[PDB]
Amino acid sequence: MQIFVKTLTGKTITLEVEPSDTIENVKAKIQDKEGIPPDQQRLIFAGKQLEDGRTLSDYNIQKESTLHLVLRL
Amino acid sequence: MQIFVKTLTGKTITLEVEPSDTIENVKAKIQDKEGIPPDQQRLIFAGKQLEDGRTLSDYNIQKESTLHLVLRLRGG
Amino acid sequence: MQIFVKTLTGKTITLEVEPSDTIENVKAKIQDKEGIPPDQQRLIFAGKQLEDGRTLSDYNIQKESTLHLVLRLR
Amino acid sequence: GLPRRIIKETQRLLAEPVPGIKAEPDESNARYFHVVIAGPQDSPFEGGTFKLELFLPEEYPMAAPKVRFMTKIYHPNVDKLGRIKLDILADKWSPALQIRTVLLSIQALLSAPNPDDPLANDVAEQWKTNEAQAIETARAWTRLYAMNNI
Amino acid sequence: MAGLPRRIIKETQRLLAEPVPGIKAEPDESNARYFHVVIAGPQDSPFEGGTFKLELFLPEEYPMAAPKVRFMTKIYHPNVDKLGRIKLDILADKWSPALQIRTVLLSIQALLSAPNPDDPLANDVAEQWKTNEAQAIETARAWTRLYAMNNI
Amino acid sequence: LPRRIIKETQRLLAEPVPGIKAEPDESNARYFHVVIAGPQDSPFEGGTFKLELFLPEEYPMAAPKVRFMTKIYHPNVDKLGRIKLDILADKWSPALQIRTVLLSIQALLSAPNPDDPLANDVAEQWKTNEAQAIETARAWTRLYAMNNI
Amino acid sequence: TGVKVPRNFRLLEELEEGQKGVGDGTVSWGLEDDEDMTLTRWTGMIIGPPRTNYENRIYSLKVECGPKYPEAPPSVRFVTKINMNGINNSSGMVDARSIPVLAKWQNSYSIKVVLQELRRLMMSKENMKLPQPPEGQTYNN
Amino acid sequence: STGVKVPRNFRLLEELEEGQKGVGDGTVSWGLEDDEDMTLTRWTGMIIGPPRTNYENRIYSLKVECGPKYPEAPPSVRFVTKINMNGINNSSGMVDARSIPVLAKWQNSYSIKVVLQELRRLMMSKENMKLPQPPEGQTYNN
Amino acid sequence: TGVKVPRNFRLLEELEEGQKGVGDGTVSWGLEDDEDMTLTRWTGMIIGPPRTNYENRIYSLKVECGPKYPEAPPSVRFVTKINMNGINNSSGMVDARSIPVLAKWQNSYSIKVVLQELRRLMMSKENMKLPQPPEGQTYNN
Repeated sequence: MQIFVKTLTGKTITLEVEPSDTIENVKAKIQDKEGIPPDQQRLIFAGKQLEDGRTLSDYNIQKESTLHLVLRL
Repeated sequence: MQIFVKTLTGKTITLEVEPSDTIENVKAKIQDKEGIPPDQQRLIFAGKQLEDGRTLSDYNIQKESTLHLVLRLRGG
Repeated sequence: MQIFVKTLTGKTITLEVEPSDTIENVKAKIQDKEGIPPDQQRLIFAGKQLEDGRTLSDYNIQKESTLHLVLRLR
Repeated sequence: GLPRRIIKETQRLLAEPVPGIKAEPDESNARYFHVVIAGPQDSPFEGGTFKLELFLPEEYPMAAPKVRFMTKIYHPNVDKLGRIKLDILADKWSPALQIRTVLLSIQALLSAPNPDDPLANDVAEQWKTNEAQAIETARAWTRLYAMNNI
Repeated sequence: MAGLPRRIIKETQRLLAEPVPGIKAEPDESNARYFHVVIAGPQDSPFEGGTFKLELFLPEEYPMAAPKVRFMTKIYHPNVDKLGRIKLDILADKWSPALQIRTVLLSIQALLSAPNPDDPLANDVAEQWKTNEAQAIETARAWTRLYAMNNI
Repeated sequence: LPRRIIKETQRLLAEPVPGIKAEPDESNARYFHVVIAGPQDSPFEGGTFKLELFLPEEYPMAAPKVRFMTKIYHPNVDKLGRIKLDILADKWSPALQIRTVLLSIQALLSAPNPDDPLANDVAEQWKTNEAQAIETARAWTRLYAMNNI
Repeated sequence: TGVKVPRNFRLLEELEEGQKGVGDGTVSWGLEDDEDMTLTRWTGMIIGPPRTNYENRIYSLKVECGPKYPEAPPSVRFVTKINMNGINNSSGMVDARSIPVLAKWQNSYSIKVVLQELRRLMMSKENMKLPQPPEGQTYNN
Repeated sequence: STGVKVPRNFRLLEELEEGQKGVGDGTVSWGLEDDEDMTLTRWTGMIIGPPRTNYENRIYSLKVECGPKYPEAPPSVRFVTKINMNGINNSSGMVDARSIPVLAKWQNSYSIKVVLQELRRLMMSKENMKLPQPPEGQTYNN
Repeated sequence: TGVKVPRNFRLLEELEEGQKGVGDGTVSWGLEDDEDMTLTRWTGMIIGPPRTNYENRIYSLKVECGPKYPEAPPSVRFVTKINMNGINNSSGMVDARSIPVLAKWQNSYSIKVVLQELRRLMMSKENMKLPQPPEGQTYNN
């Protein structure tokens, strides 16, 4: 399955994921594509901030959904 | 025979030539000694501008005469 | 026997000498320890300027006395 | 009064300017033109804007126009004082030639330098000896004097 | 009578009437003991082409005391320091009243032609005169061109 | 004038921080002139650095704003003297006081760390060739951080 | 009635606000030197107002903020030549009396409002119909 | 005329050589600013506060300027570290020559040593000894 | 009636004739920098006229041609010392009013004629028999 996360600069990046994957995994999976270390990333979806420990299925993130990436200053 | 051409500077160059030689030949042979490009040269002698196709004997240029060399005023 | 050489810079150097030794010899031995060429050295002892030709015993310079070293500027 | 050739050439040069070249009369001398030439692309002078002066002498068009750079430039045909070595500005001038064609010839000279005739001998020899270092030196000079001087 | 000691008058007169070749020197109109001196860099020296300003003052005890001389043109030389002071034997302990101003000037001019780094003034300049003499002479030529071009 | 600002200013004057000078402006009590001596065993040793400190109107809810006025070679100070340190930004807490801000800037001078870079240009060289960075900082110290008075 | 913000921190506010272009775009301002810790020399620019002789002529200016900024007004000077009441034509310096925001300076003001005031006075009717020099001319010095 | 005059530069090198070699108490001290400036115009001076005063044991730094007419004309003097004193301007630090006797009545026998010693003697004046002195470590601008 | 030659082209004419020894040889002139595209700072030289106290003394001068040259006159300054009416004796600068070609400047004039009239003024009876300083003396600045 593929999902998209948009940073607030205005870019969209596409990742192939599995619902099994944890959010720490997708953060590493963003880092591999954009070089942004996972410690500076914050992922938000459907009015909720995602925790590193839980999974995509925990938040009910289904096929080609879109999350938003806020960068920590 | 040897003849010389005096430039507008006041320098004199002497080259051994023969009546056989064309004025194109005299231009190329002054270039051979002082490097002035042949197309930038104009030769004048006895009230006449010499053309490249003819020879010294046509212009009745005999032993140790002096031609005058006018350079086209190329700024630099 | 040992003698001392005191410069006006404020340092004292000790030389082991013999009474047989000439002042020329003492100058060379301070040069070996302080690098000062003997022609720039002038040695003074008991109100007298020591000359190169004489010996320590000529000047009655005995054990652990002190000479004074003045450096010539030129 | 001014020659009708100078007026019609000035008018045709302002209504239809040469691409990459600005040229305009001085408001106090109509024979005096302020010129700006953009560094041609794919040449060490790209990015730079080069100031030039042009004056139409009293005998124009029988005499060639007088042109010189005012921006310092590294080029085999421009010397320390901005003078230009170009055949049409000297012995190979013809009265049928126009100002716009002189400007075009200077613009082309900027992209096609030729050290066969050296007005600035040191720059021409550097160009023939080590063209790579000559081109990068000219690029450096472009960045020095032809930028931030507009 | 005579304004000041007559030796000063006669030496001033002989220095103006018969000057030393390569050295210009003349009194100040407001101090007769004060002389403005110009020394041309001798040929066969790194200072050739340069003109060097110097000051000379005749102290109150002259000729029993030595004249005071100093450079005012900056110069690269083992016997001249940052402020133009000159280390010269005859200007110090080796002065004798029989010496004359002309010969002091001549010895300074000669000092310009034969620098010798045994004297320890301007220690860095002397030890680089011993270190890379070629670079020392090219430095002295550079300094000659820097400070002595437009001085007079 | 807030009752905290008077009591903090007085204790900064009664017990100054070793190696740091700080005093209010006689025309602005929220405005302080600061001098920080270069810490020992560091590339800035020997230097004395001027800083400005301002306590904004919402202090202590807003952080004090401080900046260098002596130009300094350091990964956390930019060309114009602005300082990058969390305690002056997102990790400011109203329980913090001026004394600890000044102490933290002094500590930053001895432990420069370029992983979070303000002026990334000096910081990436502090990573690439730290030795030449340290001696460049020493040169800048001798240039701008001496001859101060 | 509240307290004042010191000069340098106010100038750093104005510097950061000059770089993130919020607002009209008719005015723009920034540091001249970019590394000048004094924060004294600023460059300003005004775009000519429509419906004027100034229209779409871009003017660049030099603004100097003194030791008493923003309690005292800054000196402003045109570098692109211009004919304007209050604007000297030999220097380009601005007559403070000619500008209300400079004749009646208040520390609530910024460099943005000074430039926006100059553009509004370019839309003033004693200036909009003045004869202007040819574009590209500037005083020297 | 009653004596010989020493021209400027030789006198200034005289004063420099004695400024570096332990002259007198040490309550005053002077030297060149540039140390390589052949003009010999710009000097640095320093005064130790006199006993029994509000200036006491405060080190004051000054800038003394010897012009082309030294020592026939008096030198310019300026405090750089702040001080409260009659004759010393409080925004600049410049010294009023008229307020200082050795500058108001200048004589070519005087030196910068004597000017500094006069400022220190004037710190013991009873109009000056009990002024309020600014906090130590403060300095004027420039 | 005539056409005006702009500054730089006229100065390049004057530069070329200064290097090709046209005329007397009593005067000579050239660029100071040789690479100064401004063409502003010139060096001039006058040989003392015979029958004067100036005779066979080489004088060097500094001539500066301003932005309005040759419609405005050039500034002239002696660097080698000289006693002459119009020449200040502490500085060496020339008083324009005392010299006709500078007091009545005309755009047909050049720096060559400025030097030639200064040499003509050395043979004037108010200047020719003045006391001159020793050869080799010069002002500073």
